[PDB]
Amino acid sequence: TVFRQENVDDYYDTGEELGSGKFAVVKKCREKSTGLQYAAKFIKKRRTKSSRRGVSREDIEREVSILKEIQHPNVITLHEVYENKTDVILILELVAGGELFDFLAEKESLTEEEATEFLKQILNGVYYLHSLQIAHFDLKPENIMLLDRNVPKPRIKIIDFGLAHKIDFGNEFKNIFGTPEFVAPEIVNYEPLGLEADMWSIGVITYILLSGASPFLGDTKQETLANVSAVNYEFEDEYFSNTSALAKDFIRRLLVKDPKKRMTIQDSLQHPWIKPQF
Repeated sequence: TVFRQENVDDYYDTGEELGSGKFAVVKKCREKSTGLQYAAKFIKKRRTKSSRRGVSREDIEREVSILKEIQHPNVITLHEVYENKTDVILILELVAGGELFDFLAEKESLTEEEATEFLKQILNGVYYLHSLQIAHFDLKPENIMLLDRNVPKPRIKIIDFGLAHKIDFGNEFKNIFGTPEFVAPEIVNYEPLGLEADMWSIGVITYILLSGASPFLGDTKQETLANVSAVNYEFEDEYFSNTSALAKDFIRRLLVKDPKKRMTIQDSLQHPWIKPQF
């Protein structure tokens, strides 16, 4: 698929830097014709077929097609796509309240109500994605953004579809590996992956929301991954003593090694706590 090859600077003005990783940088921007503001994600292209630097065209096209399919209040919205020799530039919905990661760092520990208020929005967004057989594969606090961080109950959107895949055969067996603290045992063990991997990541995020602590984190990436594969976590009394037993039940049913026995997204919405790298 070919994207718009006009110079993005003829149509947008860029400003503050919003985010960035290994091969992408995100800048706030404003569309000249409308005055509307967006987030421009500049993704570095591969320079040669066999290179390891940059993102492959196949990977870029897959993220773009996924983004084009989705429209839901709890997921980011793609506006348009440009490209040049060096980058593909995705013009995305601007989510200006920052990462849930930074919100959690800056603020005092969360109440169980504040935690579920964020969690319910994540579950609604993942329910939408899983309904379309889209596995995100990289759910974590850095990939959840707030619309406005100063309201008591901030609204959120899931972002960064760079590892997302359509799962039309129940599972995918590709080069797919996210951030060690959040990946499921099947990712760690290089086994076929499905929607279940997202549900594990949800359990990890829930544990962090309630406690401020990461359940599998070790002193090195290998220790984290070893802990994930062995399901080596526990609910520390110091962190969980006033957390309800039903909250712990929820996490327990997600942090399950066998993907077949793990709660699905529909199970998670019916659960009594909720129901109304080298």
